[PDB]
Amino acid sequence: PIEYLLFEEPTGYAVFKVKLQQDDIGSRLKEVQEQINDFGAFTKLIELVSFAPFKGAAEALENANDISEGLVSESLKAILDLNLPKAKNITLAISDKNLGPSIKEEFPYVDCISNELAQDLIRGVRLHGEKLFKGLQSGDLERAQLGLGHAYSRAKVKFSVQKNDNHIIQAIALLDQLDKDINTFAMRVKEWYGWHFPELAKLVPDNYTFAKLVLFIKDKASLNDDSLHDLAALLNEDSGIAQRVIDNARISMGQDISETDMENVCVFAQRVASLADYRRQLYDYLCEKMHTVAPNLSELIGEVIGARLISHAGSLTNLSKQAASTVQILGAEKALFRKNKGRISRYLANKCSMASRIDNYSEEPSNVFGSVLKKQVEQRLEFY
Amino acid sequence: ARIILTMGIRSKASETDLSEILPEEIEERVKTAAEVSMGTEITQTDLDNIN
Amino acid sequence: TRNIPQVSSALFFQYNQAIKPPYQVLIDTNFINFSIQKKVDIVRGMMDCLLAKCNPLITDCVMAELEKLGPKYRIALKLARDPRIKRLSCSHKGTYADDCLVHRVLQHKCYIVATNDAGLKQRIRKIPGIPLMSVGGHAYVIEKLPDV
Amino acid sequence: GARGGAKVVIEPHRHAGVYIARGKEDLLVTKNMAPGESVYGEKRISVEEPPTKVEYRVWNPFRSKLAAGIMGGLDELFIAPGKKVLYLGAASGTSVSHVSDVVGPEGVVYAVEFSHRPGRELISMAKKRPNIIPIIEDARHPQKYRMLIGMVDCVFADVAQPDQARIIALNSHMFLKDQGGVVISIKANCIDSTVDAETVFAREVQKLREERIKPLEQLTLEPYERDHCIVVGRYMRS
Amino acid sequence: HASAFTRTQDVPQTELQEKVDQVLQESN
Amino acid sequence: KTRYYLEQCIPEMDDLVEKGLFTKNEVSLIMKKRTDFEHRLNSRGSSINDYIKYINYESNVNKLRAKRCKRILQVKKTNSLSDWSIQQRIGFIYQRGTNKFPQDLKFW
Amino acid sequence: DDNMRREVQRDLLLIKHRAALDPKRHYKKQRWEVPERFAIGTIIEDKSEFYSSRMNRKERKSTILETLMGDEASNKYFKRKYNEIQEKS
Amino acid sequence: NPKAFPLADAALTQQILDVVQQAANLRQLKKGANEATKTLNRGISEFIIMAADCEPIEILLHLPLLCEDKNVPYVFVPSRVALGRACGVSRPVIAASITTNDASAIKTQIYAVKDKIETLL
RNA sequence: UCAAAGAGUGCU
RNA sequence: GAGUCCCAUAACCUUUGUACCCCAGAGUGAGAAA
Repeated sequence: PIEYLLFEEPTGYAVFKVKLQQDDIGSRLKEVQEQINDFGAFTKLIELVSFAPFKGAAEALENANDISEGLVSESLKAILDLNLPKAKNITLAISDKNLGPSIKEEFPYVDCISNELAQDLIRGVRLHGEKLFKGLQSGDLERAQLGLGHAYSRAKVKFSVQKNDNHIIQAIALLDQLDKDINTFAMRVKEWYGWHFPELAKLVPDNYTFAKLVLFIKDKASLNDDSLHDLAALLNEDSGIAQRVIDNARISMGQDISETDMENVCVFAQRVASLADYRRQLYDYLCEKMHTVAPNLSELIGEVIGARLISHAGSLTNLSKQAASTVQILGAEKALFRKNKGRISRYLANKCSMASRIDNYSEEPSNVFGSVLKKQVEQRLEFY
Repeated sequence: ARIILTMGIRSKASETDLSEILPEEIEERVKTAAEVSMGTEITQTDLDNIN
Repeated sequence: TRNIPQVSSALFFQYNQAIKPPYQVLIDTNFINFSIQKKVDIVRGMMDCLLAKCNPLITDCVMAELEKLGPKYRIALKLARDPRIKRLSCSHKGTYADDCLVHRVLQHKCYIVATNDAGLKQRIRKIPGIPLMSVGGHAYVIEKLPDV
Repeated sequence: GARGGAKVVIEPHRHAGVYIARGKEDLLVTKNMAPGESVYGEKRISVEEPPTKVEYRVWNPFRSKLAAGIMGGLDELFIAPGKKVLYLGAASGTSVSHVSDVVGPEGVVYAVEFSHRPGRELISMAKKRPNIIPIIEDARHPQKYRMLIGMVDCVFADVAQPDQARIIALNSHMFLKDQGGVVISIKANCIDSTVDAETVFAREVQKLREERIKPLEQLTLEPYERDHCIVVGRYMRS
Repeated sequence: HASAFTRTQDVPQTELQEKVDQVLQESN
Repeated sequence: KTRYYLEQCIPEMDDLVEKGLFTKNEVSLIMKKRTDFEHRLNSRGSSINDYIKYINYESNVNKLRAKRCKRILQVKKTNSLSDWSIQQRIGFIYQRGTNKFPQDLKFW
Repeated sequence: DDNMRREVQRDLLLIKHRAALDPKRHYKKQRWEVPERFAIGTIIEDKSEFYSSRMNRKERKSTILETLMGDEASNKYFKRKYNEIQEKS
Repeated sequence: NPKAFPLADAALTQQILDVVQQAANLRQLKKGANEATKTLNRGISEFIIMAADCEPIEILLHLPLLCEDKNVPYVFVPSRVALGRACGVSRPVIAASITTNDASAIKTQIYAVKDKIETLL
């Protein structure tokens, strides 16, 4: 007695019409069962009549929640009414018995079916998938399922990008990488410009300062009193380098390099300057993000130290689950927490293993417990 | 990187034009991928430093 | 790929430490017949013989075989259908109940066998850790059951 | 034993997608979809192949009952490269990542879980594996997440409940293929502690017969686990 | 058979239908 | 079921010959093109263009029958199956192509 | 690769003869043949296992074989038996 | 809904506290969140008992992760001070673990409480 | 290549 | 005549300099103070 079938896809809602009713007497015999697997036989049973794709991602999750609770969405109410005749009562097949009462309330003229005969058809509609759509644009179901899976799954947990903690791990890995490259490129700037004016490389040991001073002092021949004041403004004249660089620049052994050679050092030094500036920026981002994610750990020990501890465990969840002893050795290779000295380290390690928990398993962690946790570490400090 | 500069968030992918970066057949793939993508939304603080 | 079936973890050398009260017994067709000959009703015969609650179990082959016996053995068929007798489903082509039973006791070491057929008692005896039930004299007899 | 500096000798297993690492010790080993990291702190091999650096992950039979089944010598496994797999009871990626390693990028693993608290780690692990999809939902009600699952060659059940046979049944009818695979892990203590270990396993083999699974083999997981076995079956709807 | 040309609901299912219906009732 | 479609074309073919609009050889040529199309339509790899190539064909045949009706019979409409046979077929071509290919909004 | 290195060949021999490597360790009887497709690998420990399952960099070598030499206990075990085997021979 | 879930009622709390004292006398009790954590790591525990009134409760939700990942049943009791009195120890106790020993004299009554815990979950 | 014979896949 | 296709654009060892570590490590698990 089945005429219409409601199927529901990640790309949309699909309604089917049942041309022929399979032998309900012989449902369990093999030959009718093989027809379900066979596409040629199944196409003779039903044929697609409606497909209404969801408008986009947001609407799909809203329906995915409604269908999970056996509710009729506005989109669902749209496709049925356009299709089911008003009519004694039109018979509809639905996979869910719980959805049945909801459909009946909206449409008094439809009687729902969820018996094994309906389940047999629903299985075969699903078995062929996009083949039954006769080429109607259904996207790709396997991909669409996977997207709604993260979307439908994550919704019930109330996970947040606030809970997300790997940004610290990327920031630390990027930060140390920046430092090595800032240093590595910077030694070159001393070599490239060292040929032209080697004495200056000794005068300004600070590599970041040296790159800036090379940028203005490109040619050591160019030396003016106003230029001396300009380079004097850089850093301070307390070290006296401003007078030394002039005096050294008047009289030096450095062999002049070409204009193209001088074009590279300032540009390549400019590259070093940008990375140092970005490393400063990324460092501040790392500082701010921990206070949001791990206020207790960041307050207890510090931002940079706390992040390095999290990266060692592989995640904030990993850090929390470890026992107190393991956390102590998790930072015992770079001395993060560092006979009486060891007692403070283990004591602080136990507290660090603690504040890691309050950050990880709280939806909006606060710093109230981190502060009272740190003073307890502080008090212990003066006793020993 | 140029894609990340032209578009910051996948919502921008639907309307943002990637012609100068990508050919015609490639640029439509990222647009279709964007709406069907699997990833989560990111904050502007996250967007700023990635840019 | 070569297959060497494991020896059951319920077997200590040749002593089966898993079969404990209440027991489960598989009934062979002859056992119902010989039970009727001795006027020994089915469930108490294990109760008094084994001093434990017993859960009789019959296979589709045994149910099939009792049916093909004919009108001469109606009461044997009925008695297999007493409610306290549960039924064991089978997923193999043959209706030969002897081969069905040996597989199950080979397969699984939680059953007692109830039979008096000669070909069967020798085969099951070779299987370790399998108690054997038979009807002889005036009541049933249990051979390979340490708890008795 | 397997100490950091030593070298090992990695070869395929009888089953596709599974490898053995020889040496002074033999390790059940499989490759990494996300090289350079471990999901549950498991140990990993590195192989230099033309040169690209391919990585492998060790299977611990004690932690993963499926790995214990391999050590026990399961005859046939439906989990294989290029097969859809629907794994129930997804506490975390301790075994799902391993089941993933078998199927490959072409296949997917449909991981099902009930409780939220493990799901967060399962979702996080799923990000590193683009083929793993977490369906954190009650497996007792497959209809809630019928929205999420395309069809599956084999269903694996890690669910430890007394009514697991019903959970496996309802999922199998909806999603499993005719002649499809079913693998179930049984803990007799969870189902019925009153009766011996063995008899529970006899009863469990029964249900699979009424809801139309023809079961194929069982394997007790000694010495890796007590009171356990892995029953494998084929779903004969006919 | 259900047809888009003729309404089969017999009541305003959307919020637009009631709004237009009120004007139709109010008009004449 | 290729022959089934061809057989429904026989009565109008007979009507065309009976009225004198088309000679037997001319009628034979028309059937040959109809037969070739019908095999194309019922086969694998059939595309919506095959419906469009067929649908245009009897449309031309419709025009020629109308012209030959005035040129030979000198009648606007001869009361026989030939008048509405082609038009009924044209709708009968369309519905299969639409059912076979509901995607093509152009063919709708 | 064809014309494989002597080092890889020797490592394969060690596993085929791994039964005799240690006195207190025994194996299941197995006829081991060289696999048709194969790679050599190194076994990376975790950070938390620094003390438990990690030897020093100096003990980490290129081959399975030459580490077996660095184990003094293995060498003395090999030395004593060869003498017994030659004496009976 | 609460992070403190499931919470044993008045009765079930009593039999659980009966376990902890009797286990304590038999040296089968590891008490505290930290030594509860390792017992899960070694897989040597029947079940882990925790206090729902801990200040904050947060400091013990690392344990259920390990338990449910390891398929170890667990329960919360309303009072930590009552739990500590059961541990045989002069201070409040927030978590406790009963260790796996089939050679224990109190096997049956532990497995008795085991079954009720599994039903509660 | 043809030439004769098998065994799977797609699809009406 | 004769291997790019096992990074000589490299691996490993030695020496030197810089910064940390010598508490146990799946660390232990009820005393400490008087």
